[PDB]
Amino acid sequence: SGALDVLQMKEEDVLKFLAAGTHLGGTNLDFQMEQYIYKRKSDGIYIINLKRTWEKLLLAARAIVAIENPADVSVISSRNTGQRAVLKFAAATGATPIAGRFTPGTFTNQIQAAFREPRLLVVTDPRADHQPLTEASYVNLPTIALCNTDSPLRYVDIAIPCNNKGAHSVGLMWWMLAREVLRMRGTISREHPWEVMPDLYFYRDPEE
Amino acid sequence: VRMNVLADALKSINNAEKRGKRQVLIRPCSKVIVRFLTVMMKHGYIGEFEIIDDHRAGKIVVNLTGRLNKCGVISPRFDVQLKDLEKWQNNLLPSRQFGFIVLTTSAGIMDHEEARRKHTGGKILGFFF
Amino acid sequence: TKKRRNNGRAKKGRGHVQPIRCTNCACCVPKDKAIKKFVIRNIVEAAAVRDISEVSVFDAYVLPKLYVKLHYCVSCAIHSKVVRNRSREARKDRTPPPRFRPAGAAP
Amino acid sequence: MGRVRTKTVKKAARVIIEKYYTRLGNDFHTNKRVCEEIAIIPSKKLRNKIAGYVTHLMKRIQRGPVRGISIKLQEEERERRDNYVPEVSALDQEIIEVDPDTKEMLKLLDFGSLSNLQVTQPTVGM
Amino acid sequence: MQSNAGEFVDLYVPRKCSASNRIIGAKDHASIPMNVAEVDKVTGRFNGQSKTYAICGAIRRMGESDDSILRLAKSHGIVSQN
Amino acid sequence: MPLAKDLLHPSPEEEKRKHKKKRLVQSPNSYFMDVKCPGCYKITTVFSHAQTVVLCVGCSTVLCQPTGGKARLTEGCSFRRKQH
RNA sequence: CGCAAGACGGACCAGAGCGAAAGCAUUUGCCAAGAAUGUUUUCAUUAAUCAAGAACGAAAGUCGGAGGUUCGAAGACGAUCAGAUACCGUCGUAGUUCCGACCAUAAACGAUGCCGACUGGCGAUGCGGCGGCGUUAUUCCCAUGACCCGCCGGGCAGCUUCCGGGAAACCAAAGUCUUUGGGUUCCGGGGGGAGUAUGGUUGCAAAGCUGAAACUUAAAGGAAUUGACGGAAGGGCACCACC
Repeated sequence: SGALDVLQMKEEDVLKFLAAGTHLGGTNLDFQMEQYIYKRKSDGIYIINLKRTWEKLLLAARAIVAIENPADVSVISSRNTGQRAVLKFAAATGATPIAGRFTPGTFTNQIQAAFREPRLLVVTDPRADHQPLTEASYVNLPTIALCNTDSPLRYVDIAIPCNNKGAHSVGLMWWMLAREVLRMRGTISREHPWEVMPDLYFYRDPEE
Repeated sequence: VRMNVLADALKSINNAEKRGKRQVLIRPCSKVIVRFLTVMMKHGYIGEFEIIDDHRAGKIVVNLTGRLNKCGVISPRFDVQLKDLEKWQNNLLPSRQFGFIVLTTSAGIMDHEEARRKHTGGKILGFFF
Repeated sequence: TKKRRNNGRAKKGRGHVQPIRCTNCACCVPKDKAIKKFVIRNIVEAAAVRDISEVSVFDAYVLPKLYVKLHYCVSCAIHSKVVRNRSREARKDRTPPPRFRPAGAAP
Repeated sequence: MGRVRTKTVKKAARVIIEKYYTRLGNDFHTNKRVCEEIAIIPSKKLRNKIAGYVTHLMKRIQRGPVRGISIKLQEEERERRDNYVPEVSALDQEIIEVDPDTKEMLKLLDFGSLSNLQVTQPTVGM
Repeated sequence: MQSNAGEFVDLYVPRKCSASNRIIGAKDHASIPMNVAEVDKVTGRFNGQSKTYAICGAIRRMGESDDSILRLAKSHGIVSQN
Repeated sequence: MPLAKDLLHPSPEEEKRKHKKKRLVQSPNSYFMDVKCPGCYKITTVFSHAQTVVLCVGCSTVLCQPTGGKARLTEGCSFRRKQH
């Protein structure tokens, strides 16, 4: 609980999550992530704590509200699985974007044409998106992040444990964030469900 | 092997605080370690500590805040003559104003301020600030 | 200034090992140091087997190999490009590689 | 080869195409006239060399989007294409097949669900 | 930083980490805090009214800022059974 | 080591994984048992790791042989721990 | 094809083992010995590190035998070169090998004293113990056994890391050093003269240990950076290069 009730778990969600196979977690734990871990499945794989994955995601959402100018929260992904994902998040919430080749000197370096002064970064893979995570730590900007069980914890305050091996796990978690932030300081009202199908987040890809 | 036990406890602490740690387990403890941990405590440089009783020599858990830049030990335990205390605090304290030299005198393990007030002296244990 | 943390080639836990003799200079180098390359090849070779298969009796048969484990001292293995100076960075890679397994249609 | 277009040329081609796509064409002869209208180019040989490379581009663009060029019309086309979604693919068909433990994942998650068991064998590293 | 007559001198009093109680000093721009929204209870309705934490360059470079937030957020809510 | 443990109350599971000498306050990781062999009805107490042959009260029997560690109890035998 | 002699233990063989270090790979037996582990065994401070003293100590050399297969410090030869006493070929020496004595030195390098604590991630591997309603191998079930996975010690190491160190190269120790203080031992104070003179000592000898000065001289030296340049490696480009 906390903030007081409704805000707790909802089977409906624990259903979307298990469905999207988030909790599945990496075989290599990593030490700073040990808390997330619920249990280790036989035949090596770890079960993330969805309850924990849930609450942190809400904690993330709340930090995204409280930024006044929504545009200046930067959602970021160079990973494909998270590219339409972040583009969607930016469409709904204010949130400006940074997909693909991050481009170095974007936070440091006025002169540049992708120069951004976010007040909050949200990253999807701390290993793939290491540049943005490093640049951010050159200029006092907080970081939400996509972390599987074995992701870099350096310079990331707030993790939301995922699966990020991929599928819809990256889709759902960006979805749920936007869903959550629109609820808070937004205007969804009635932490009731979605007119938006979560598939709308989710990776595209190729063609024959 | 071991010559002193204090020096280990103090170092262990210093590395805890340097890491960003908020607790430590020192081993093995002694009356002198307690007394020193205690002088530190009175002054704020650590939180509360706890002597756990293995059937051996003891183990202490210190909960530390982060007001501690450094707690050192002086070896050997040189004799000090009331106007060598003035010389010591200057050698090893940040400003005249604060930080303590803690020594052992006939009338107790004490910080040098308490020493000056009692008007006794002795052999130097260590310090902090 | 020390170049390879491994010094020569891997010892660490010894101080001694018997030396081998280079298969070229007939030099002398500790066995821990020394480039070693296995060498397995058919008795016959490329072109031969066809006359070797036709001229033989036996219904197939099916070719022996000569096996020889070579040793070179540093200067020979360099000289003959068994191994080649690698940049201050590339030297650190123990690994091994190429892209197909050159066995007939390679270089 | 011996004729490798230089940046001053190649740039102008990217340039015009970005602000000129629906105006420009397939054919050298006409863009060349167009470069007179839409740009101020100092020598005739340059303007020709420009018209020519930008046409080589238009010929290519009109056969597949080209690595660094964007025009309003191409954006609209990608936009429409980037809608697709069927009967939909998961289903997944009656009943999820689980690997169990993933069965024990739901079982100890307070969650009903469809079912199936086939999850056994270890399990080598490398 | 009092002076003679209880006056407050030098020029500023720095903020202190939310995890280590250690001065953020002053040019270490590899450090930042994190304003969490208060909620008008019940739920949603971001209402101000920040609940805020500041984390030091050190903790963050050591691959904490996150957890520290959680000890911070739960201990003072929200966040429970973390 | 992320600036998070309660050195004073550590978990029983990760206390139980640690070396006998590394335990918060030390303690052993060895135990005693009562052992059966139907023919007799009385029961010999035995130490988990043992070095000595241990023989039963009367019958020249066996009752484990020693090893690097825990004594290997012998075939058809039974054993309750066990106390405090 | 057989046999003799003397030599040596290939492939298997590793950033793998053991040993204080020097060093140590055939089988098998005997002889004592050494670490790790396990251990609710035993003692109650037994202990850390060390002038003096002492054990061991690759190679060559030296003393006397055995022995000399192999190869070969010297020599004599054939070539090469302007010169070649060399490299290169050949003949071939003491010697290599072994036994009993000497000798006490090797970039005897991890060029890194030894002992204790503390500070950081991951996966290997030798080894011990521990745990699994995991695999495979069997009999009627086994006791087996080898593995997979995890845990814990203590090995040699590796890998990645703005903790921190350092002049850097680098370094999880070379960290915890101006915020300079855990124990102890040793050596150095610009470079040459010099490991030289001289006395002592040890040595059969060859030599070893201890070890100056006069005089000489303003850099000796380290590390990184960059060119230039190479009979170093991949590179190219041109009939001022070849084809």
